Formats: sequence, structure tokens, C-alpha cells
Amino acid sequence: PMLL
Repeated sequence: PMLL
């Protein structure tokens, strides 16, 4: 997942 991407934590941006």
C-alpha cells in the first residue's frame, strides 16, 4: 500500500 502507499502512505503518501
